[PDB]
Amino acid sequence: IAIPTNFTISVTTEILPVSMTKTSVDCTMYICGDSTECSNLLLQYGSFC
Amino acid sequence: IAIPTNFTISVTTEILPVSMTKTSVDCTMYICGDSTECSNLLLQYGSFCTQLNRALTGIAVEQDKNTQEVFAQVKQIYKTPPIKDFGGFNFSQILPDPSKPSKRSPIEDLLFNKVTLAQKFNGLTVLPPLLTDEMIAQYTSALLAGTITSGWTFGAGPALQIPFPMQMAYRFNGIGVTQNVLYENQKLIANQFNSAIGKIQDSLSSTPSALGKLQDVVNQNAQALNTLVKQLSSNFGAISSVLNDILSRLDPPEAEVQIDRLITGRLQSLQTYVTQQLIRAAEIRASANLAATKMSECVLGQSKRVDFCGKGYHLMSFPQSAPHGVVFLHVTYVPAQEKNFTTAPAICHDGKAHFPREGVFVSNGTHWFVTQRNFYEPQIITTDNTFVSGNCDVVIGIVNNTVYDPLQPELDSFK
Amino acid sequence: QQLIRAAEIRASANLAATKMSECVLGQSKRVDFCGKGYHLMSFPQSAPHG
Amino acid sequence: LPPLLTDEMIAQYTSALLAGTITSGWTFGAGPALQIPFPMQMAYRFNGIGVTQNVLYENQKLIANQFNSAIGKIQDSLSSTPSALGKLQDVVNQNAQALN
Amino acid sequence: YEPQIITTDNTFVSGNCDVVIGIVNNTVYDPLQPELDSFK
Amino acid sequence: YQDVNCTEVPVAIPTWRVYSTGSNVFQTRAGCLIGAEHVNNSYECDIPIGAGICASYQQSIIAYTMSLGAENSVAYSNNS
Ligand SMILES: *[C@@H]1O[C@H](CO)[C@@H](O[C@@H]2O[C@H](CO)[C@@H](O)[C@H](O)[C@H]2NC(C)=O)[C@H](O)[C@H]1NC(C)=O
Ligand SMILES: *[C@@H]1O[C@H](CO)[C@@H](O[C@@H]2O[C@H](CO)[C@@H](O)[C@H](O)[C@H]2NC(C)=O)[C@H](O)[C@H]1NC(C)=O
Ligand SMILES: *[C@@H]1O[C@H](CO)[C@@H](O[C@@H]2O[C@H](CO)[C@@H](O)[C@H](O)[C@H]2NC(C)=O)[C@H](O)[C@H]1NC(C)=O
Ligand SMILES: *[C@@H]1O[C@H](CO)[C@@H](O[C@@H]2O[C@H](CO)[C@@H](O)[C@H](O)[C@H]2NC(C)=O)[C@H](O)[C@H]1NC(C)=O
Ligand SMILES: *[C@@H]1O[C@H](CO)[C@@H](O[C@@H]2O[C@H](CO)[C@@H](O)[C@H](O)[C@H]2NC(C)=O)[C@H](O)[C@H]1NC(C)=O
Ligand SMILES: *[C@@H]1O[C@H](CO)[C@@H](O[C@@H]2O[C@H](CO)[C@@H](O)[C@H](O)[C@H]2NC(C)=O)[C@H](O)[C@H]1NC(C)=O
Ligand SMILES: *[C@@H]1O[C@H](CO)[C@@H](O)[C@H](O)[C@H]1NC(C)=O
Ligand SMILES: *[C@@H]1O[C@H](CO)[C@@H](O)[C@H](O)[C@H]1NC(C)=O
Ligand SMILES: *[C@@H]1O[C@H](CO)[C@@H](O)[C@H](O)[C@H]1NC(C)=O
Ligand SMILES: *[C@@H]1O[C@H](CO)[C@@H](O)[C@H](O)[C@H]1NC(C)=O
Ligand SMILES: *[C@@H]1O[C@H](CO)[C@@H](O)[C@H](O)[C@H]1NC(C)=O
Ligand SMILES: *[C@@H]1O[C@H](CO)[C@@H](O)[C@H](O)[C@H]1NC(C)=O
Repeated sequence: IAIPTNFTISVTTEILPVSMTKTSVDCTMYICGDSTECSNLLLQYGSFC
Repeated sequence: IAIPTNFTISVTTEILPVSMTKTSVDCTMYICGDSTECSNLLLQYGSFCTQLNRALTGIAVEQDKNTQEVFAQVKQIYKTPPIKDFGGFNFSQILPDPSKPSKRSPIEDLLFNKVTLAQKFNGLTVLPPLLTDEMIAQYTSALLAGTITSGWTFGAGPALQIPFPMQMAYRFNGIGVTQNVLYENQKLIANQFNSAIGKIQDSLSSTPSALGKLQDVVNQNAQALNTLVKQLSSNFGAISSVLNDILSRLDPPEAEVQIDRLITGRLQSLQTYVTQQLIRAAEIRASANLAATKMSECVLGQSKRVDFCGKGYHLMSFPQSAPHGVVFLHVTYVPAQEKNFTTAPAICHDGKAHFPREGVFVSNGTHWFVTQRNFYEPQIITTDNTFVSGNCDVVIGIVNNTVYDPLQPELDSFK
Repeated sequence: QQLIRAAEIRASANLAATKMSECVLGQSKRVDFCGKGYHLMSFPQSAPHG
Repeated sequence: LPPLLTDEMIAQYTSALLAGTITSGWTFGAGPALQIPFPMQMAYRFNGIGVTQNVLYENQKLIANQFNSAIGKIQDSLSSTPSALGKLQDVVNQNAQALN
Repeated sequence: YEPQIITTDNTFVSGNCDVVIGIVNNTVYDPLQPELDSFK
Repeated sequence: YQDVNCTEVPVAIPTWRVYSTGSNVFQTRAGCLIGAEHVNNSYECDIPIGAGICASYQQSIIAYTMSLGAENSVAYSNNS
């Protein structure tokens, strides 16, 4: 048999992400960007935005 | 140090969805709508249709496996005895009610009534679940009867019966509190247990948003189906959103372009819907796996993981069925009414140190006692509950005291 | 792509919460769950996004 | 969108958790927090892995010194090595690259 | 299942008899009485 | 046939005529099964159908209600 006669106390790090960065994008403004014709044309596509 | 002198039994509710609504979409009929020209044009695009159908079928199959893993975990089906003498405990709220339509317990009836819920469309369909509600209720009843009559023995091998107060004594001994604590306070424990279970029903009934989780799944699935249906009436850059007008008012040669635009739009919408369903199904599968783990680790045995089942020292648990999930009722042990004392790491008698086998050294000012670590119960220091190791120099907080030998009085009396 | 990444981050956050509750708030006997050896205790430290 | 919890409040949570675990042991996760001296908490924790209380009370100085030394080495280990906080920076880089 | 004769080393005393329900009577052997009697 | 109140299978549509309006019809929650004989017994679940019904091969093909497991009861007494 083997039996230890002495010990060592040790510490160890550990890293875990818990969160992302909140963000948002406006669909109509990104696609069209201040243009009434583009907005009217995109209105036909439905409700993707 | 501060040691509590009294406890409270509490019951906590936990809700976890375990299933979705199985569904399938007629891939060709939704896009085309019983038109030969549309089908001929769609034949060029390849095998997107079969891909979508296979993905939806794969999603729909997994729900049955989710339910099977969560609930079907007992080889046999157990039954409660006709006579109910559980040493003062009362299970009438969770056990099935005989004189009632179906076999749901009152809490299950409240849960089914609380949740608010479905139609026929053009190409959409809903497949019935493999397991009906009665079978799930039978599973829950079998689990409940097995855990009431046998304990945790029915999750390892053959079921072995045991009186309920003895099972509860075992479960206190499993958290470092001796048996006599329960055996000398059985009536109070029974009263607190009954009161907590009685209050659970009122807590569920009062707040209308108690569920809040099983309803969100239904709401978002219904929203997805409704927006998929509404996407059908869109120009998509074509002359009109109905195929009949394009076919009749216009000749084919410059009508294939309009048909192609409509096909592309509808195919894109269907693909997005399928992808969203896949992601949501993955999330629900993760939740169902967690629910199955909680079932197997808390209903079928006592758990030492902190805050895994309830807040406090876990005792046992009871499952309850829900329309698209399961409900747990974790029973926990929570101390109260604490008061402080003064301690010492060791006791120095006869020039040697002494340490407690199980417990701590305390004193109420003049006299030192050994007690437990979760219920203040003093005991006279003797050789039976202390062990000696080394001298008094090495230890820091030694104190000046004496330890009695029970053999000495008898030996002196009888030489 | 954002949806898939968010699902992964949620899984990581759930694991972090489990580690916090099981090791900061009490001793754990699961092998190699918290450190490499016979676990004693743990201390949490904050971070930008973790 | 700004986060709901500022970094100061997160630091306050971490400080509360740390103070609770140094002072009251694991009790503050079950019910009311209960006092206990720290060397006795470590005696409990050695007793919880199958080692009797003798080893700590007779080797208090050694364990305290090793604990302090390990905590001291942690700072150097995570500071000198640049590629330590990899996952967090990887997540930030992925998000920034996708947005770009 | 390995039965053993009830002695004073595998049992611990606590409280009085009447507080607990379900108690039954039996004897509990004492491992010191024989050798005590052997040295009158 | 899936989710059909099957009084109209021949209209809904060689050898298919054997499986269209056959001698065996059994209406279920998921539709109705043609070519299988209902059985009052209950066994384990082979090829599933829906609403707690599993078809199987005994010959012949039989449709029956699923059986969860063998009934059991433990003699519970307060001192046993
Ligand atoms: C157990 O290990 C520790 C260190 O890991 C030993 O402590 C060292 O002892 C030597 C000789 O006395 C000293 O020179 C060192 O400074 C000590 N180190 C520390 C950190 O205190 C200890 O002696 C070992 N135990 C036995 C019985 O050998
Ligand atoms: C521990 O708590 C229970 C209830 O939480 C106490 O029981 C009450 O005691 C008072 C005072 O004697 C009486 O009204 C009843 O016996 C109990 N009341 C209720 C509403 O249950 C108990 O006294 C506390 N202390 C001990 C040592 O058990
Ligand atoms: C500390 O506790 C001990 C025992 O719990 C107390 O000793 C007994 O105290 C009562 C009431 O004072 C006396 O009637 C008994 O005669 C005492 N026991 C003996 C063996 O004499 C002691 O009084 C407490 N000290 C305090 C509260 O200061
Ligand atoms: C607990 O703390 C107290 C003070 O906070 C310690 O009391 C001191 O003990 C040392 C022993 O060498 C004396 O020299 C000091 O004079 C004491 N201080 C006071 C204000 O009286 C006590 O020793 C500590 N207990 C342990 C076990 O270390
Ligand atoms: C506990 O009792 C011991 C034994 O009586 C005390 O030990 C004495 O300490 C004084 C202090 O100077 C010495 O002069 C004596 O010679 C010691 N006696 C023996 C027999 O060694 C001790 O001081 C007491 N208090 C503690 C250990 O805290
Ligand atoms: C449990 O045991 C005690 C003593 O062992 C029994 O006390 C007996 O009481 C009767 C009269 O009340 C005496 O005549 C006997 O000598 C006592 N001892 C014995 C051994 O019988 C007690 O009666 C027993 N409990 C019950 C319910 O009978
Ligand atoms: C359990 O509680 C119910 C609550 O109405 C009560 O009717 C029933 O009598 C109780 N059980 C016993 C054995 O008294
Ligand atoms: C308990 O704490 C109070 C203040 O928190 C203190 O006054 C009292 O002396 C303490 N009890 C003992 C026995 O030291
Ligand atoms: C067990 O039940 C029977 C009848 O209900 C009763 O006579 C007996 O006293 C009970 N046992 C105990 C230990 O109370
Ligand atoms: C199916 O038809 C039969 C008799 O025509 C009857 O059960 C009922 O009218 C129908 N069931 C439905 C539509 O669910
Ligand atoms: C048995 O089967 C027959 C024929 O399918 C059916 O009429 C009857 O209701 C079933 N049950 C009993 C109890 O006979
Ligand atoms: C023995 O136990 C069985 C169940 O395992 C029970 O049916 C029977 O009544 C018991 N008999 C006796 C004499 O205890």
